Amino acid sequence: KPRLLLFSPSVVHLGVPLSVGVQLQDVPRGQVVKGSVFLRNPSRNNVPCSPKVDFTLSSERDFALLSLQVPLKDAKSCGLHQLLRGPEVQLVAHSPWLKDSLSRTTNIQGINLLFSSRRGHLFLQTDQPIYNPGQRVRYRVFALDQKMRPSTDTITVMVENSHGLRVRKKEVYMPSSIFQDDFVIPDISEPGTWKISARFSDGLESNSSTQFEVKKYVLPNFEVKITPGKPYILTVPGHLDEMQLDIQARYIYGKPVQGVAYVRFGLLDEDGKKTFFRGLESQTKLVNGQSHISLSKAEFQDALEKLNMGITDLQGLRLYVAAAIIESPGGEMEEAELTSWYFVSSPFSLDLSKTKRHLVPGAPFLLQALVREMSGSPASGIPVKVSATVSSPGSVPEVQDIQQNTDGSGQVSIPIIIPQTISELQLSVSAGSPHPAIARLTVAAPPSGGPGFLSIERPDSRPPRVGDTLNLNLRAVGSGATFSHYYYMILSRGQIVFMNREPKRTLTSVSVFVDHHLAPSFYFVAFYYHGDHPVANSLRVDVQAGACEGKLELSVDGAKQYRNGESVKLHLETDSLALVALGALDTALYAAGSKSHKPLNMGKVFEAMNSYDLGCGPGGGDSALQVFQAAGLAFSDGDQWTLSRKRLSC
Amino acid sequence: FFPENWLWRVETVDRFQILTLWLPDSLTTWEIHGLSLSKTKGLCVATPVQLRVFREFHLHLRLPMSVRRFEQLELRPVLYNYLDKNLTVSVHVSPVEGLCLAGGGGLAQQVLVPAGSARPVAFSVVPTAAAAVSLKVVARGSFEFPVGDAVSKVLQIEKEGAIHREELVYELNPRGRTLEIPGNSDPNMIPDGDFNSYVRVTASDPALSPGGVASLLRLPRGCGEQTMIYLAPTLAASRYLDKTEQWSTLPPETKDHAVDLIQKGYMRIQQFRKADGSYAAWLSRDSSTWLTAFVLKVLSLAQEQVGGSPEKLQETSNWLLSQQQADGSFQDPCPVLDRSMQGGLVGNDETVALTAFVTIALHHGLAVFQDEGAEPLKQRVEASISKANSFLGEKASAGLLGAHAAAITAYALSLTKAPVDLLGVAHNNLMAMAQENLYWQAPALWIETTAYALLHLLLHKAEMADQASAWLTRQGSFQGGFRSTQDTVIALDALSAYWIASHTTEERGLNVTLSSTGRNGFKSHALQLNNLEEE
Ligand SMILES: *[C@@H]1O[C@H](CO)[C@@H](O)[C@H](O)[C@H]1NC(C)=O
Ligand SMILES: *[C@@H]1O[C@H](CO)[C@@H](O)[C@H](O)[C@H]1NC(C)=O
Repeated sequence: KPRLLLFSPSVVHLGVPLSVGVQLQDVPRGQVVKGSVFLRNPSRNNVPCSPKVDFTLSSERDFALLSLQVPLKDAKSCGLHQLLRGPEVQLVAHSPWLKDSLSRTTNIQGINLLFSSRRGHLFLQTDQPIYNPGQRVRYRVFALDQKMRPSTDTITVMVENSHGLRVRKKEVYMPSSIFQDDFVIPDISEPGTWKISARFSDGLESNSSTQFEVKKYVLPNFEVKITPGKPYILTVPGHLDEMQLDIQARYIYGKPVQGVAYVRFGLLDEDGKKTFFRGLESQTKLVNGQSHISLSKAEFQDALEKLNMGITDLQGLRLYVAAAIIESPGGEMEEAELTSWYFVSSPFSLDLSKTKRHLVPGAPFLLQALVREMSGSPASGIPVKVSATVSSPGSVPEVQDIQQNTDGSGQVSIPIIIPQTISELQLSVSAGSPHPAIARLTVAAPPSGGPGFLSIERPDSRPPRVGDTLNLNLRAVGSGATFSHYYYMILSRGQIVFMNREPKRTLTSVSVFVDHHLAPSFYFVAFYYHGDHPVANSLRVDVQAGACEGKLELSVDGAKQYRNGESVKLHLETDSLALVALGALDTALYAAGSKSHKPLNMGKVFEAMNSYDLGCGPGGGDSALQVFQAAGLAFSDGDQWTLSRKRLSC
Repeated sequence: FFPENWLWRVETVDRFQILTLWLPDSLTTWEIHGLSLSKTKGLCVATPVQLRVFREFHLHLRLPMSVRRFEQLELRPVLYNYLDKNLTVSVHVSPVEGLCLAGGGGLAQQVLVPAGSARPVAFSVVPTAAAAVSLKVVARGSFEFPVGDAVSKVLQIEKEGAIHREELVYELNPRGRTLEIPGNSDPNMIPDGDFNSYVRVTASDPALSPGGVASLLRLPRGCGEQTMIYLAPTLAASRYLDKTEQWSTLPPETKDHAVDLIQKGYMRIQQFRKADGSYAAWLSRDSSTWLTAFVLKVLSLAQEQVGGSPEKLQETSNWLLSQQQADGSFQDPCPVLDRSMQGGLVGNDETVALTAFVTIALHHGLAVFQDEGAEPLKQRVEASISKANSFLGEKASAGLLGAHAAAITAYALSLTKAPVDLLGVAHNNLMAMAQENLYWQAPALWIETTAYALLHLLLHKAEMADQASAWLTRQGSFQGGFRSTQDTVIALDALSAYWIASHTTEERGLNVTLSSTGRNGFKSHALQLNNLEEE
């Protein structure tokens, strides 16, 4: 019973080549098939909506990756923009061998997809983060395709106003992929946040935005920051920790400052109302730009009882601290805030996102969690204990317990053995010593009576660096020895980047070479056939941030502490011929009152680079169709097909 | 020179270039950030580098951003001394025109600064310039260590008095188009000053389950009369799915299976063509005009997909014209074998109903006619439909007709562009017949009437089409809906037309123009608002 397999990302993008996978199985090995794939829209009489491309592969080479291009000229000739309810397009596979041999109803098989005009990467940058009315604003753009290369398409630059209003728009085509523009802010606009948005002219929803805020200001001479002794405050009954905070005031050129610092306290609720104290106000003299302030438990209890709130009512209240340091003999002053200081009953945070749902019977279930202190870096060396409770329908629920200590990156990998024919699994994760954080979840077993499942295990249990060779092992579960080969695919950014076949042995170790393509997160889906029913499992694998591939280095003539009016010969290094957009920015602007929006770094580049991912969740599913869809892939075997995604995002 | 950001340039890189820059005259820690875009490799951002510039001995100034003219100013140059020895220097502001110095000239002030400390000197200078005046202060040093500094920051003074904002909220409509804004007339206007005016305009912009209708997709089979009961529902379902774009919900290959089946049906009924293309129930049996009109409409509807021959249907239309009588009416030379697929036709009157159906059929046949050639045929069919419309309008004016007849005549006159008076009287009669989403399990006749009425009202949607379309949808949602044949096809067409009417979007443009006769000349502006808000 041969079948044809159609593989394609659930969402296609206009103007970029589309990766489509076609597979053969249960082939008598003595025949060769030939056929073509293309896009067509049913509502416009099935006009060929994309250029034809064929596979014409045989049984000896049953796998073939096809690079199908989707020009926008066909798309606008296709009437795709003329649809009425959702951008829904049909992908089909035409071949006469499907009708004459398999005696199907037609010589064609397809899938339902959703198209979106969003494509490429557009990066925005502003001259300075903080403005005041009456200056000239500079900015520049970068045009980049899906493959992270400069593009020469046409974009439209739009300048938004404070009230969600448009002030200035321009269109320009970039032969150098970089475009510069000037813009003068009106001298009457009220202090508020603005936005610059740019999008490709041919596209519609490919817009990218940056925010620069304008406010009446004068650049300060020194910044003051308040560093609490501990980022969290334990409010468990019986025991209360001491609250102490250090006031540091430094000149913008690094020298210490002297003066007097004035502090007032208060309380912050969820919405943001302020409720200050009386009599807690401390005035101290700075010494070498450092000052330590602490409050005794007794005075804090006196303040709470005077305000009559109650210690037990600090479940989510935020302690408020304000700084009113005055620099003498200058006389000028500025403020600082410590909004991010909560009252919590536990010192640690628990992450349960990476651990997969939809347990698989007969294979060692894996639990993943990330321990991290509140408002801080991930912490190391914290014991974590779990109480696994198997819900066996035919016996008493067994309780299995096991602990492990933090690796160092905050991650935990504690495999737990699960028996067959279970109803569900409930477990409780506790980390902390003392005052542990409790996070409990339950997962139901897949429905019984189906074919044997597939198990994926990762030996190293660590995120590999770029250039390594991660290894995976596969084993079938249940009486399903009928098959002879394993099929596996690698997904990244909603594109089929690698496809291969592996034979069956007692141990089936599959090696994948991670490269710059598989960054920052690549999926991994593998499947086999239990006669006719497809069965599959998937495993999301993260990739370390790594470094660049263009190798930009920027350096100065060391730290000589140069004086004003001097000259510095800057040194810069690149791996390839490139264009560098240097920007020199004063740090005192960061000290100016703002949300301190971080400048452009590798993190945002990776996030937008991965923003095209389709699949959601750690992976793994009950049926083959569900896990295939959850991995952001469209599936159609001729008997079972994937439903269209309900919306662009999960 | 006190900028906030200066190194704003782009250059090429050949793995090595040594650009020498000049430090701006300030005392901060400047951070340089760069981005590289490579055609081969890609985009990388440099690690931030901090280029801390520092002068061991300096003076710092902070001019307030706003200083009202004629009002007292306090100026506080502060001395910073990180040296190791106590300095006794002099501070004096250079005499500049437009400003009254506290000392009124270059008069020096003596102050000693101990090491690692600061010493401010108060100054009281009231501005007297117009817009902006440059000011520089000098801190001249002693013989013991001749160190000095001079800072020159431009001091800008705002205009006289406070600022005022005027708001004129208004609403715009396609009556009351033109409106006039009165000119500025507030008596507190100061004769000299700025006058900035901005315009702020805001756009202020405000089915059936495909599974059931999919079952109607059936292979053609049977004799010359059992074939239509399988092509008409098939064509109707294909049109409904195509025009409501529900093919995506269905399995992808159904549409190709559908076109294969419709091609097979087109071939199957084509083989029963007579010499005159009347398409009788049997080759030996006499032709029926109702069957021929049904064929005409269904093949004309399907002709947009199947590659048929236009001239082979023009002769069918001509033969149909040969069956018109003197008053424009039509009669069947031979009745159908089964009256089940006539449905609403049977009743007190048939000739009015039959003529309405024929008129619907012919108008669907105008589209398939070639634009080149057959001009006499087009003119004669137009004359025929004009005579038929005249007869049907006379019958409608006679009234006392059935609900099915009234609805189908209303639709026929509406689609044929009948004279306005006849359209009005037919519409009035149909509205009078309308019964109260309750309108008209329902039999075949009632859904016939509702579908035809919905087509008329669509060709005539204001609180009415949706309310009866909901009734038609609820009736069709019943399992195995549209039991008969022609009710199926017209109801599917009705839902398709209603659904396209419901979901349709316009440009929603609100272009406005502003023009005035200033003393400096005449100006005009245009503000597109097709798709946001503009100022
Ligand atoms: C494009 O702009 C719209 C404005 O409503 C915004 O919602 C959307 O997130 C933007 N798209 C991006 C940033 O990709
Ligand atoms: C500066 O003045 C203080 C006043 O007590 C004196 O002790 C110190 O020695 C002086 N320093 C120099 C370098 O003259």
